[PDB]
Amino acid sequence: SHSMRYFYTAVSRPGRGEPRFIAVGYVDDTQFVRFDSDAASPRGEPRAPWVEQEGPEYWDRETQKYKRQAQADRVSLRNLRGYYNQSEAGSHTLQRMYGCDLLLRGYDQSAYDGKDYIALNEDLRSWTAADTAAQITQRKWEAAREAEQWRAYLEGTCVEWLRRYLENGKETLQRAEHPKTHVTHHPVSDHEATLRCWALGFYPAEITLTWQRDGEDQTQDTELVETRPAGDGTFQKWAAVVVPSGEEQRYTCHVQHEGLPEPLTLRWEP
Amino acid sequence: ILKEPVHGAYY
Amino acid sequence: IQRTPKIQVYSRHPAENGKSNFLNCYVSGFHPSDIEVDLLKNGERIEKVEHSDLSFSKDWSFYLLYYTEFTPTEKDEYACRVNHVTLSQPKIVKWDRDM
Repeated sequence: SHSMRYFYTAVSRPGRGEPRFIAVGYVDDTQFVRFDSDAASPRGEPRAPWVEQEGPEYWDRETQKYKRQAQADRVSLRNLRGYYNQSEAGSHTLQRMYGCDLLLRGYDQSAYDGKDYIALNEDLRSWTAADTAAQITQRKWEAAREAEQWRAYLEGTCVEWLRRYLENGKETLQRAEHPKTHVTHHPVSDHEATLRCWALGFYPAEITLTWQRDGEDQTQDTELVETRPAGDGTFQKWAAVVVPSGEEQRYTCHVQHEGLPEPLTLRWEP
Repeated sequence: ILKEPVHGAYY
Repeated sequence: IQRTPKIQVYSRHPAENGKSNFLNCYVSGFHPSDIEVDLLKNGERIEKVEHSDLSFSKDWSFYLLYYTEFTPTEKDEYACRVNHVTLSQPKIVKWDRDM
């Protein structure tokens, strides 16, 4: 129902310098921080107004942790190249996602070259290694008793600061923006026509758009584009079906969203 | 805030 | 794993001819993260284009939003040009008012 999530991406660059490390932090679907090792003077930078008042000590401390994490991912990428016996000529990607839900559940999982590598179990006391290489990482983290640090961060630090962030940005983070919706109509032939159901300017991003014909789902016939950012912190989505011209009214668009007290039902309105 | 990078916690 | 990018070109607000808006090109679902994205006006690269910070989805595939301020007209054509290791040549997706 409320979550703080961090995303790491470390990409090795053979002969084009040291690896690039990019980190972003979100509360729900609102980014509040970024770090890019390729920036001039890399440092933690606010991306939401409700962290701009945290003070220089907060931000210098965040920046220092980002730089250390960048350094560590350089060693980890080379370590991973060793595990898989990979050439130094190719680029490789180390991804990490961790965070906490409201305290409902914490998580911390990693990926190497787009595939699951290692993940902290839901009990926050052990890991699931995806292959024999990740078992090396698993054995390392067990010897360093790393599960308790993550359990300490997720059950304490993560929720404490998530609650603080939600309070500072109460006016934007805790009010859903309902989708502004309408149905458009585009003839395809003299016998068919596309009905597109729009949902615009909504927050958070989670939404469900379904077309029904005589009240039954058209999931097999519906074109559903991915939910996309508007650029202003709100999101957009649409769903479309091609209908026999003259029976448009048999089709209903149903949108579910947090910002709506009840699911909406729309038809095309000539 | 960021999880503290602890020493030796490389992959 | 190599995932080819999905591309959506659209405006922040409904396109009103002669009124300022934002031209968006959302690339998502791709891997690895290296990607080149350009916004085109009448086939020509627009110079002042910003983009979001690199992030990824639950399946680990990346997404980026490239955007610039623009004032649409009835004659001007816009598009988004994307190159990726999964593409042999850059892919150009033209902007559509109704998508």
